[PDB]
Amino acid sequence: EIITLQLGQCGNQIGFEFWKQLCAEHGISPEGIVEEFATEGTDRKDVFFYQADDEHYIPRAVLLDLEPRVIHSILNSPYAKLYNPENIYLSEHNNWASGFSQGEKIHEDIFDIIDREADGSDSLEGFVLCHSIAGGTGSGLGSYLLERLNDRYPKKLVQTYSVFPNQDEMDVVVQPYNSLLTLKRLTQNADCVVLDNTALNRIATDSFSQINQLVSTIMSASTTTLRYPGYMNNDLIGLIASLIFLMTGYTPLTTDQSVASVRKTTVLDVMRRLLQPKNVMVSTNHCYIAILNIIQGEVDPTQVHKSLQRIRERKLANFIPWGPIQVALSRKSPYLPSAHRVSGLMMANHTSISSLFERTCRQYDKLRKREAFLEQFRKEDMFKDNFDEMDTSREIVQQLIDEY
Amino acid sequence: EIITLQLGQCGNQIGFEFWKQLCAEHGISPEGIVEEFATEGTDRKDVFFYQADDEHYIPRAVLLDLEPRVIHSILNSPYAKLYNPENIYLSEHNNWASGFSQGEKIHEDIFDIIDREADGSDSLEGFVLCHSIAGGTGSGLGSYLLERLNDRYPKKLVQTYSVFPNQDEMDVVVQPYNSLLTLKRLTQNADCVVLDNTALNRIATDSFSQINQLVSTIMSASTTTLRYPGYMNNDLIGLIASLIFLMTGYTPLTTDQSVASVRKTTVLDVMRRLLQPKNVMVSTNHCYIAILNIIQGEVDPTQVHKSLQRIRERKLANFIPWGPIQVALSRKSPYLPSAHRVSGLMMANHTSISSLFERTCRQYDKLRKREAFLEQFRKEDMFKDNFDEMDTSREIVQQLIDEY
Amino acid sequence: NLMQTLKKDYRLVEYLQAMRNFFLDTMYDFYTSIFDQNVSFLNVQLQELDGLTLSYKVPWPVDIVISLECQKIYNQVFLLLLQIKWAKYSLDVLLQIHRMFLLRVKLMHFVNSLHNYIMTRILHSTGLEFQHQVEEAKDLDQLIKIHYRYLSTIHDRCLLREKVSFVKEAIMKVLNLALMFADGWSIEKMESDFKNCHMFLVTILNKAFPHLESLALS
Repeated sequence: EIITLQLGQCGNQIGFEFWKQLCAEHGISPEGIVEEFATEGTDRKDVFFYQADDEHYIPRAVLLDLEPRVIHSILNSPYAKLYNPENIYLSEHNNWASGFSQGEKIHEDIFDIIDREADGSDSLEGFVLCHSIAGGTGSGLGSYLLERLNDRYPKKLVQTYSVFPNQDEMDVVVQPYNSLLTLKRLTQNADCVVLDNTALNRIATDSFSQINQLVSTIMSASTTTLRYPGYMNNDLIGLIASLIFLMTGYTPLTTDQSVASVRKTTVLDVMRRLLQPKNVMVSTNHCYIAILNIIQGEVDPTQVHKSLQRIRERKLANFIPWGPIQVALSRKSPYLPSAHRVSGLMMANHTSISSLFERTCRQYDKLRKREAFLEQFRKEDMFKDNFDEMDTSREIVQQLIDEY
Repeated sequence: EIITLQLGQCGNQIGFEFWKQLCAEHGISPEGIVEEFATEGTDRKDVFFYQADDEHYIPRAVLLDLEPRVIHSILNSPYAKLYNPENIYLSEHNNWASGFSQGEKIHEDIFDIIDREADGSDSLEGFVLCHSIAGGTGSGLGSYLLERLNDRYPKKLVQTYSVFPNQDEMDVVVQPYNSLLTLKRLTQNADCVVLDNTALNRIATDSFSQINQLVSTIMSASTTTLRYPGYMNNDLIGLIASLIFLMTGYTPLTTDQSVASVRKTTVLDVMRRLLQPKNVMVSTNHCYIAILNIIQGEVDPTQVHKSLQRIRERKLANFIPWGPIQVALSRKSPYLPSAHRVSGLMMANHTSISSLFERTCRQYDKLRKREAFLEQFRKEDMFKDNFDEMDTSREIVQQLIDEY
Repeated sequence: NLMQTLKKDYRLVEYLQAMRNFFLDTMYDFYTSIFDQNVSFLNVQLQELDGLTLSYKVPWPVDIVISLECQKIYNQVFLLLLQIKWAKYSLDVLLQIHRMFLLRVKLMHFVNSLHNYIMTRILHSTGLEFQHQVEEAKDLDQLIKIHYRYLSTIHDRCLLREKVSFVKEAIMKVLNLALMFADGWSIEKMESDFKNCHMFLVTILNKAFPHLESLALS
């Protein structure tokens, strides 16, 4: 089992479309009813859903937000009735310090909800977090929740889908501070999926609805095998151990109109495609640390071995000199059309990601020398006296970059 | 297996009608479907096509062009859906230097496409190139691709169907430069089929649609035996070794209206007809270097031996004094009507082809003495400083003529 | 006629499919409880270092197929499989200071690669072929042979019958590194052993009979 903590407008939407994808996959009706064709289903549902006496299924989700508008719109959707009104929380009434201050203020009810959800699962495995690191809501609230959660639950995993601000595009003027602080908290508490609007929209090209549909696709494909038990990799901890910051790529990212080219898609061509920098959805002979490829559809392990052999000989990849990939196979949901003969998802750890922080650090250093937009931060208690928090966070990020 | 690289308007069309001929021969539907009568076919299809999970077959073709109009028209044809939209490439936005500069600029995506296509074949044998040497697009782009391909793939054949500019007709005012440079690159990198509009249209007489239909006929008849496995000559390398610049001729170049004269066509009369300069589709006791005759239809090797004996005695041909032909037999496709009892195609290497370059050299020398139309070339980086490239190319062509 | 009335009506084939399913999901929760003993404690857990003999109940119409000496072989592969799930999960549940992590990936890989070999390449290759074979059963006897030609071959590919003290013990002794390193949570004296036994493993398996090369890459 698992819980999802989605914050800010970004996280709220991310959750909306993630649950849309999930209910589509598992044959869950918008109202929580189960379709007749899926009555005898074999798919495991406990992982993301828990059924109710009324036979309906409820997501293990909690909605958090500093503002009402987004969730109010969500509850006007056809999927509104599905969620649990008890879990959803809205502030009665764009800065990280303010977000963390509110988090300190509203500890009690949030952790009440979290405890209630936790006690309903026998074998909870970890946590899932969806949020954006730039905006005031996501950054600060996620920081506070991560801190108090790692404190509260020292034996549960914490996984996040953190969305990083666009850089080529000059959105949050105060983004460097929030990003740097959120990164501090991620290193200091997060167990383990980086995301950026820049490269994501780049691949989308070459509305937020479609972008986050792709993101939800990534999340669902990541959790597929856990959802669909097989032989190997039957747990999230198995995933994490096989890799341990990450980046992702998915081959069949094709529009509903781009099915006309039914290209004979082997496993070799897919696994190859997952390697190119173009497909890496995120934007010094930098090299890899780990690679995992989850493959959906018919697959012959002989083909997998041949592809691995050929790629190894062709040396299209580079590895650490000081240490000695993985190809897991799953089964598609029996419901969604198998427009793709075989499909592939890749999650990897690669040193080049360091550059991200070097940019943000460069951004942050490009402001701290002139004290820009610190007036609001001084208002909050945390930065009321000084900003030693900022210095510690910057040095922590520098240490991480040095370690990479 | 094999790949086709067609450039410029000439190459784009050439490819269109070549694939039209191929799909006609192999019973491939315009949409890529296979006809019912051809379900149990014995013809080998991997050579030029690869099938898809949807049962449709996709050509191993890539479309390149500096301009959109031609390919846009192609995609409005009934054959549009057949091609692979992924492989097709169009420049988002008439000189060789500009073409090579763009080739330097768009290396990455082109070679991405080429690698993707290559990795889908187990036993790729060589490359096929179709282009015109006069126009800016074909000349420069083919030059760049040949250079970077011979660099990238040092163990694959490179075959071209190069179209030469008309000379009796005064089309590209700057043709001498492009032709000379393309010839430099062909000698310096090309493994192995000269083509000219002048003699081609001469034989056609005595629109581009019909001319290139004839050209595609030549190409298909050249590749027949490879397409249709037999006993001998079961590989392109076998072809090349048996000969090694070339010229071609085809006997049954008859209109759809000229079938009324069903002339009793032996093998002897055909193979004889392939020898005359009239049938050589291209325009010092110059002599031959090599001759190959591929014969389609019923054939008795006794007849072949008798024809060879008689022609040898009649000494209608001349050979090199310093060195010691070949007649291969194939089978017609079981589908197209056998309006011809027996048909013949000839590919030969003959010293007289030297004259071509002597003309172009004479053309080029007729301009370099007065610096005509060099203003545009100086614009590009390659000819920004000097034109030593031109001098080296001219001397290389002179060396080739001396060698002949 | 006999095979016809044996698909249902004392469905011997249906019972056989369940057999190789309740071991070789469900059995994930079962073993995880054993990680954190008593002989009755396990039963309620099941109904929910090398022991745990497992058995089953077979009706007379299928007793002749799944014999008594057939239970032990099915039990043999189950015991060894768990030790792999053990080491794989023990090094997975957790999450010169950081130098230990380099000993993790250098090891969490190796046990993971082996597990990918036994289950997928063997316990699923012959399994996919076996089902395609039993569905064409046309005899009382040959159904035993096609079945007996499934264990005595899966006990050979999974190296457990012979060459144990020559090859199998190597994988066994390095499995003790998965136990020792798990508890501690001397460090330099581990890689001197690890780089030796792992090289001892490849420099011994290098004799490759031919199917061993599918893992010999690492």
